Amino acid sequence: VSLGFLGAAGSTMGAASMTLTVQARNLLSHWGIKQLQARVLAVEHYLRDQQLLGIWGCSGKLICCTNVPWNSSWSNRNLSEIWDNMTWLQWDKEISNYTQIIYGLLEESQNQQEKNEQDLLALD
Amino acid sequence: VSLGFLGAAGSTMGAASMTLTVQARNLLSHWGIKQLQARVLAVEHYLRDQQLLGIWGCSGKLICCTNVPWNSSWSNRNLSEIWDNMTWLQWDKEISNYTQIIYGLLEESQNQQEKNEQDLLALD
Amino acid sequence: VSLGFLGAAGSTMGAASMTLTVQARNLLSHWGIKQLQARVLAVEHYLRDQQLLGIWGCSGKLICCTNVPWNSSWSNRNLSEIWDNMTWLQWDKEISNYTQIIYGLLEESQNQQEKNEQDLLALD
Amino acid sequence: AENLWVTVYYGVPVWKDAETTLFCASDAKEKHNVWATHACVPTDPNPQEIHLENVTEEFNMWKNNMVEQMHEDIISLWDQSLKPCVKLTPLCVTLQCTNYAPNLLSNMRGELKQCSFNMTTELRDKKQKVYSLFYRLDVVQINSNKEYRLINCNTSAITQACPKVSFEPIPIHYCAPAGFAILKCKDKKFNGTGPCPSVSTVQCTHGIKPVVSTQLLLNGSLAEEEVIIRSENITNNAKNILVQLNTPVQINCTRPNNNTVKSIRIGPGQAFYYFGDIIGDIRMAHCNVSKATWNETLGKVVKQLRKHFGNNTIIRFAQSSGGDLEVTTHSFNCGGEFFYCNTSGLFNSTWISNNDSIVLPCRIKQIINMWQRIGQAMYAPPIQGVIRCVSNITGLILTRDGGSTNSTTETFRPGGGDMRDNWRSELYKYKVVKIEPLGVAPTRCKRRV
Amino acid sequence: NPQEIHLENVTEEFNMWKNNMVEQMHEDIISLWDQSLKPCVKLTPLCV
Amino acid sequence: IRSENITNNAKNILVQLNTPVQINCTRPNNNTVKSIRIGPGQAFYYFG
Ligand SMILES: *[C@@H]1O[C@H](CO)[C@@H](O[C@@H]2O[C@H](CO)[C@@H](O[C@@H]3O[C@H](CO[C@H]4O[C@H](CO)[C@@H](O)[C@H](O)[C@@H]4O)[C@@H](O)[C@H](O)[C@@H]3O)[C@H](O)[C@H]2NC(C)=O)[C@H](O)[C@H]1NC(C)=O
Ligand SMILES: *[C@@H]1O[C@H](CO)[C@@H](O[C@@H]2O[C@H](CO)[C@@H](O[C@@H]3O[C@H](CO)[C@@H](O)[C@H](O)[C@@H]3O)[C@H](O)[C@H]2NC(C)=O)[C@H](O)[C@H]1NC(C)=O
Ligand SMILES: *[C@@H]1O[C@H](CO)[C@@H](O[C@@H]2O[C@H](CO)[C@@H](O)[C@H](O)[C@H]2NC(C)=O)[C@H](O)[C@H]1NC(C)=O
Ligand SMILES: *[C@@H]1O[C@H](CO)[C@@H](O[C@@H]2O[C@H](CO)[C@@H](O)[C@H](O)[C@H]2NC(C)=O)[C@H](O)[C@H]1NC(C)=O
Ligand SMILES: *[C@@H]1O[C@H](CO)[C@@H](O[C@@H]2O[C@H](CO)[C@@H](O)[C@H](O)[C@H]2NC(C)=O)[C@H](O)[C@H]1NC(C)=O
Ligand SMILES: *[C@@H]1O[C@H](CO)[C@@H](O[C@@H]2O[C@H](CO)[C@@H](O)[C@H](O)[C@H]2NC(C)=O)[C@H](O)[C@H]1NC(C)=O
Ligand SMILES: *[C@@H]1O[C@H](CO)[C@@H](O[C@@H]2O[C@H](CO)[C@@H](O)[C@H](O)[C@H]2NC(C)=O)[C@H](O)[C@H]1NC(C)=O
Ligand SMILES: *[C@@H]1O[C@H](CO)[C@@H](O[C@@H]2O[C@H](CO)[C@@H](O)[C@H](O)[C@H]2NC(C)=O)[C@H](O)[C@H]1NC(C)=O
Ligand SMILES: *[C@@H]1O[C@H](CO)[C@@H](O[C@@H]2O[C@H](CO)[C@@H](O)[C@H](O)[C@H]2NC(C)=O)[C@H](O)[C@H]1NC(C)=O
Ligand SMILES: *[C@@H]1O[C@H](CO)[C@@H](O[C@@H]2O[C@H](CO)[C@@H](O)[C@H](O)[C@H]2NC(C)=O)[C@H](O)[C@H]1NC(C)=O
Ligand SMILES: *[C@@H]1O[C@H](CO)[C@@H](O)[C@H](O)[C@H]1NC(C)=O
Ligand SMILES: *[C@@H]1O[C@H](CO)[C@@H](O)[C@H](O)[C@H]1NC(C)=O
Ligand SMILES: *[C@@H]1O[C@H](CO)[C@@H](O)[C@H](O)[C@H]1NC(C)=O
Ligand SMILES: *[C@@H]1O[C@H](CO)[C@@H](O)[C@H](O)[C@H]1NC(C)=O
Ligand SMILES: *[C@@H]1O[C@H](CO)[C@@H](O)[C@H](O)[C@H]1NC(C)=O
Ligand SMILES: *[C@@H]1O[C@H](CO)[C@@H](O)[C@H](O)[C@H]1NC(C)=O
Ligand SMILES: *[C@@H]1O[C@H](CO)[C@@H](O)[C@H](O)[C@H]1NC(C)=O
Ligand SMILES: *[C@@H]1O[C@H](CO)[C@@H](O)[C@H](O)[C@H]1NC(C)=O
Ligand SMILES: *[C@@H]1O[C@H](CO)[C@@H](O)[C@H](O)[C@H]1NC(C)=O
Ligand SMILES: *[C@@H]1O[C@H](CO)[C@@H](O)[C@H](O)[C@H]1NC(C)=O
Ligand SMILES: *[C@@H]1O[C@H](CO)[C@@H](O)[C@H](O)[C@H]1NC(C)=O
Ligand SMILES: *[C@@H]1O[C@H](CO)[C@@H](O)[C@H](O)[C@H]1NC(C)=O
Ligand SMILES: *[C@@H]1O[C@H](CO)[C@@H](O)[C@H](O)[C@H]1NC(C)=O
Ligand SMILES: *[C@@H]1O[C@H](CO)[C@@H](O)[C@H](O)[C@H]1NC(C)=O
Ligand SMILES: *[C@@H]1O[C@H](CO)[C@@H](O)[C@H](O)[C@H]1NC(C)=O
Ligand SMILES: *[C@@H]1O[C@H](CO)[C@@H](O)[C@H](O)[C@H]1NC(C)=O
Repeated sequence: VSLGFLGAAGSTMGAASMTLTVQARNLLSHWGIKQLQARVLAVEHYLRDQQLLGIWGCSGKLICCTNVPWNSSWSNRNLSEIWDNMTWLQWDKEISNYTQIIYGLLEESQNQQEKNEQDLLALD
Repeated sequence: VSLGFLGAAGSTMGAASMTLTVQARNLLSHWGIKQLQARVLAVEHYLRDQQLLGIWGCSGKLICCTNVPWNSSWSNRNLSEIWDNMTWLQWDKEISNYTQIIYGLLEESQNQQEKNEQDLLALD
Repeated sequence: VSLGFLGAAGSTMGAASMTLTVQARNLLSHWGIKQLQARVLAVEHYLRDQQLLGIWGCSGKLICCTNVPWNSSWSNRNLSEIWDNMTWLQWDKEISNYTQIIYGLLEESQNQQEKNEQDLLALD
Repeated sequence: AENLWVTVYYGVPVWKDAETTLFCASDAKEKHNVWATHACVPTDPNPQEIHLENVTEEFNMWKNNMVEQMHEDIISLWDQSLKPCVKLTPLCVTLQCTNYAPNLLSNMRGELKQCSFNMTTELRDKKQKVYSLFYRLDVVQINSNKEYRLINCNTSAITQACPKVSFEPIPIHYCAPAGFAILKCKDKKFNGTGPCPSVSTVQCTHGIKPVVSTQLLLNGSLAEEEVIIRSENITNNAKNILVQLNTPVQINCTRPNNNTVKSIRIGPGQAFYYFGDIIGDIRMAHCNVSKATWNETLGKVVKQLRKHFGNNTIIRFAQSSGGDLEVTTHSFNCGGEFFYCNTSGLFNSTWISNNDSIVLPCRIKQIINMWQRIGQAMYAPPIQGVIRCVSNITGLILTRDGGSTNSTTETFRPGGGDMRDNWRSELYKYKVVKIEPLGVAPTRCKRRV
Repeated sequence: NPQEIHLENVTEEFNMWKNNMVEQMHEDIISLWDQSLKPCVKLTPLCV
Repeated sequence: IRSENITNNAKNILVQLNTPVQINCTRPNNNTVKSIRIGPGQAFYYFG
């Protein structure tokens, strides 16, 4: 039985990644003007990262797979003591400089490589 | 020659499923404030089910294929006397309880299975 | 080093097609009512062609591949003297009649063919 | 495989602090007009209260944002529901008055002040003579018989409430927009600031009754097992103390007269309901609080204040000091009329570290000057019959007074009077967060080429 | 050019006297009449 | 020198300069001010 909205935010990173559909459904659902400045503000924060997934190749998935190698100067740690001994609210603080480099490296070296590979592979 | 918008709503279910692109194009296209409460209302009914197709795996298709089996306690009928002797406005009344069970079963048992299969298949 | 927004609009068509991610990121990002008639106008011009790519089969790509043949009564020219001796602002003037025929032929003869091929191929 | 590749996740729970705008949403179900709540997106039957686990967050009142736009969404809504009403510039006329009867009771001697003046009729060049009366806190003489003028005709323009609307408070829920959440502390004894080791996420707060009161919170929400003392930096004599009670104490304010009403036309098209004569015999308007219960409630509070001022000290209460009327007294509205009590027979009776009824005389104004502003005043039309309302007190506002040395017991006395403290005794357990549902992490995965 | 598309084999129960297009036609006249008369000349001193 | 269709006497000429020229407008009096209450609640600052 699933817990609910923001339900596993104290759990470890290995267990909270299973129930990711709950935080995705409930993200979009003279004083009516304050109601109207909320329904426009809700739809424009959602279109921003929906744009930002569409350029990374992750068009409609939730666990999507990419191809850049991990530099290991961003986080020294192993595989095992990340997915079992940390929470998501604590991992997002340690990597937190190190993220305007990833968002640049994630799209430039991949969708400007893959689409210029298939246009040079499907010639035949 | 195609009929037009809502054109085949009296036709049978076998023939109205061919011209589905017509009902998809024309779905988005001090008294200007009633114009402005209409252009916001039009874009937020469209983003709702565009969200709802994106979580079912049907990211940008119109006839998408899924994997849940039909329980046959939802409709006893046997495939042909559905596609030839009913209309869409009548099929959507008979199945009409039976639909908060499908919308729950369609995403939980599939995208929370497929994405946890490929992350355990592409390890190698 | 990339130039910037609208950066290669004087360059030839062969070189400006490489840096297409720059013109895609910066497309969405009592006198507040003129601010509010701009944030609604910005999001509804973006949802229109994002709808229009979703029906052509090009759901989230930037260089997507299609299947209609080029009639060669739309543009007589070769391959070589298009990608090297013209700019994008000049190609879009020469083809400019010839475009309500392409936008009709691009979706009707393909997604109403491919989806009625796979539903007749995945029966087995 | 031995080296790692990145993986993009969506919908992963993190929140970091922000602030937004909010919208109201409250309905249950003839109810023609209150201060505006017409539809305002009517609520849902079952609220969702999801309980978190292993999560602690630092909380803080006195720095919230939900207070500073609660208070903006009352005074900006009060003026809106009073703009299209009847305005009255021709009331500020010099007018002659006399006292009443022998009236040898000596409580109501020299209180009611029957007056007479000129007032313009429908047609522009004729005059109408009228008789009315006004309570003693509405007329001020110009230094035998003398003249009088209305108390606000040198500061603000008078306007009349519309006689259809009603000021009785209804519940209001605040709801955050889609893509945000509102946290909620869920312990029992919560001293305002600190870590709350068991939080819960909702989207719409519980029912808030936006009453207006001074020195005694009315119709509020209760507390749990023992009473709570809340403030900012005690040992500072200029900051209030927001006491919240445990068991409620009833109250029975009323008015015994009969008060016929009449209506002429000022004109051409606006009516004017003035205050006719009093049938019967006059008394004061008073309030009762049961003496056996009120003794127990002060006994429970003074056991709690020993934890913040030393165990050996002998706590003494007192009266209010001075100032204008809405600070030194207890004020509220009952059905459409604005009382002003005294509360001196309550905060008496010092303490030592070791069936009845208390009456409270309450005089009445008709011209209010609410929310401490200047430049906007308000008339209030009188009501026929008697007035009866029962309420119950949940919450006091105490103000410590000064001294230099700790030489035998700091005293306490009521007051405060600032309006923002009324909305901090129910928004003390909510803060607004923003979901940032992206995130990256490495694992042993690779995209098929 | 207005688009008037004709349906086939389709019957729908219709009803006037319970429509919604009447009750906001009538609200969009009297709320527009007062708007186009608010900034005009007013005259209190005629009633003499 | 900028305009529309010079040799037309009804259209202006919008000259823009190169180096600026300072200017020192001032007023030497003292001009006390007073305030009464035209009333009831509206003040009026006239020129003393
Ligand atoms: C604290 O909460 C109490 C309830 O929890 C509040 O008590 C309520 O007080 C009102 C005020 O009188 C009572 O209302 C009733 O009013 C009718 C007639 O009054 C008006 O009725 C209609 C509707 O506006 C209008 O057409 C009329 O002309 C009148 O203007 C009387 O017939 C009733 O006897 C009664 O007075 C509520 O009934 C009463 N609640 C309860 C449960 O008794 C109290 O006011 C709150 N305290 C504060 C300070 O707000
Ligand atoms: C209401 O309106 C009536 C309109 O008549 C006012 O009555 C007028 O009041 C003035 C002020 O006292 C009277 O003037 C007086 O004239 C005598 C003449 O000898 C002079 O000795 C006094 O010093 C004063 O100047 C005026 O006569 C009187 N009008 C009439 C017809 O008697 C009245 O004052 C207004 N106000 C009230 C509160 O009634
Ligand atoms: C407007 O009129 C009121 C009438 O009460 C003035 O208030 C009085 O001002 C005098 C000034 O000497 C004081 O002695 C009185 O104590 C005041 N009355 C009360 C009840 O306190 C008020 O000052 C006037 N407004 C202005 C701006 O002067
Ligand atoms: C304070 O007043 C409220 C409402 O005016 C009272 O609320 C209800 O009172 C009845 C009478 O005993 C109870 O049966 C209900 O259970 C009360 N409501 C709720 C939600 O509990 C309340 O009794 C009064 N006294 C207090 C709080 O001590
Ligand atoms: C207060 O005044 C009202 C208003 O008159 C009284 O109510 C009724 O008044 C009419 C005439 O005005 C009489 O014919 C009725 O007999 C009155 N009703 C009753 C029940 O007596 C009312 O009586 C007065 N006294 C109160 C409320 O104590
Ligand atoms: C305040 O008023 C209420 C009702 O108006 C009183 O409650 C009633 O008191 C009588 C006393 O004779 C009891 O018999 C009733 O059982 C009480 N309840 C009700 C619902 O009628 C209350 O006592 C008053 N308080 C004081 C201090 O007099
Ligand atoms: C509240 O009621 C008292 C009762 O008379 C008012 O009068 C004061 O009473 C005390 C004790 O009897 C005296 O020591 C004071 O001298 C009285 N006068 C004043 C001005 O304090 C008291 O004034 C009332 N409270 C208010 C705010 O008017
Ligand atoms: C406030 O408290 C004082 C002290 O308890 C009260 O003064 C006493 O009042 C009783 C009333 O019967 C007298 O018997 C005593 O002689 C009084 N003592 C003194 C020293 O004055 C005072 O009355 C209280 N005030 C109110 C408004 O109740
Ligand atoms: C015209 O006025 C402006 C502002 O009033 C002057 O601007 C600054 O003047 C100081 C004084 O020499 C210079 O150091 C600054 O460099 C000037 N600002 C800029 C942005 O250049 C200006 O000098 C005046 N004279 C002109 C333009 O000739
Ligand atoms: C202009 O008038 C002002 C206003 O009076 C003068 O300023 C001060 O005025 C007060 C009394 O009004 C004097 O006590 C001060 O000595 C005045 N200040 C000074 C510096 O003299 C002011 O002097 C007048 N003359 C000017 C500005 O030239
Ligand atoms: C909360 O923490 C305890 C121990 O710290 C752990 O056993 C428990 O699993 C955690 N809760 C959840 C929901 O994982
Ligand atoms: C890792 O990042 C650093 C910058 O902090 C860079 O100098 C280094 O070259 C990177 N390593 C690789 C293999 O790209
Ligand atoms: C993670 O690092 C710790 C270091 O103490 C080690 O015990 C463990 O073997 C490491 N995990 C892997 C998979 O290397
Ligand atoms: C990391 O980020 C913080 C704030 O985002 C910044 O102050 C700090 O300088 C950054 N670290 C480095 C090494 O630049
Ligand atoms: C309408 O119904 C008739 C018979 O009921 C059928 O022959 C015809 O095909 C239907 N119309 C369409 C457009 O299918
Ligand atoms: C079909 O649905 C019913 C519920 O109506 C359920 O009890 C039954 O187990 C379902 N069958 C299968 C095979 O899941
Ligand atoms: C479906 O059932 C109907 C009932 O008449 C039958 O006619 C039809 O043959 C059946 N078809 C199939 C393929 O089972
Ligand atoms: C089917 O739906 C209707 C309304 O949606 C509901 O009243 C009815 O109870 C449902 N059927 C069953 C068997 O629950
Ligand atoms: C601009 O034009 C010149 C010659 O016409 C050409 O050499 C140059 O490459 C062009 N600029 C860019 C950015 O391509
Ligand atoms: C090319 O387009 C013309 C219309 O301009 C059409 O007549 C012709 O048949 C087309 N050619 C093919 C092969 O479809
Ligand atoms: C393009 O056309 C020109 C015509 O002069 C010719 O030189 C060239 O060979 C053509 N390119 C191709 C690929 O046929
Ligand atoms: C091409 O388009 C222009 C304007 O879009 C139009 O005037 C012209 O008639 C078109 N050409 C033809 C051959 O129809
Ligand atoms: C009031 O404020 C400060 C900090 O704002 C607090 O620490 C202290 O208790 C008070 N100040 C003094 C001088 O006591
Ligand atoms: C009030 O209660 C206290 C203790 O409950 C008692 O000592 C006292 O006699 C009571 N009465 C008064 C008037 O303080
Ligand atoms: C005062 O009382 C508290 C609890 O009632 C107690 O812990 C404290 O020690 C007492 N003070 C002294 C000085 O004993
Ligand atoms: C002003 O206007 C015309 C065109 O608008 C311009 O060509 C000409 O210089 C002027 N007209 C005349 C008569 O000189």
